[PDB]
Amino acid sequence: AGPVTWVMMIACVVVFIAMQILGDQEVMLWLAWPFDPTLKFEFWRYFTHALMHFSLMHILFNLLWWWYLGGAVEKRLGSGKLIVITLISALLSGYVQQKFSGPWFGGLSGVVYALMGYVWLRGERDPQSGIYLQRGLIIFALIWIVAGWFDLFGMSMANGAHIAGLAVGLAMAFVDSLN
Amino acid sequence: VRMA
Repeated sequence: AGPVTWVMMIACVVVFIAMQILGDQEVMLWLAWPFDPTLKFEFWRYFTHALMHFSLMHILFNLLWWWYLGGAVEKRLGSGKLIVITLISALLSGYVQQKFSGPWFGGLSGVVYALMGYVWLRGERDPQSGIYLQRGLIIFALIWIVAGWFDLFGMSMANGAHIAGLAVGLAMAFVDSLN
Repeated sequence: VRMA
């Protein structure tokens, strides 16, 4: 697994530890989407919400997916593409999330949804570029999407972040296939 | 908090 895939896992872990030690609210205060006008110039916050997980299922599921899909993208398409997929989804999912619901949310799953939509749609519309979501895994992705939508998980779900994330990934596979 |  490439460096981008790896450092993102590291960072999510460091952040998760920090959340267990200092508490969730303490870490949110530093990392959440700006929740006050004074924080508007704190540029990291438009991204760092992606780094926070609020339970062991949260971090574990998001990182397993990240590891696989993220790692696919990085090896077949390169580190640069994964960085750009990540920044775009993170920023866009974050924006839609806070519009609907407020600045209080976190998780790498806006981004994981981007990677699902991206890998699949690009494997459908662009097979030779080496990227596909195997039939079988598409089903488990599809169920993942569904669980989110219908609030199965037992978690409170960042609704905006999840769709925005998926759209972004589809939009990007679209744009990328047509070449 | 909303998860994601």
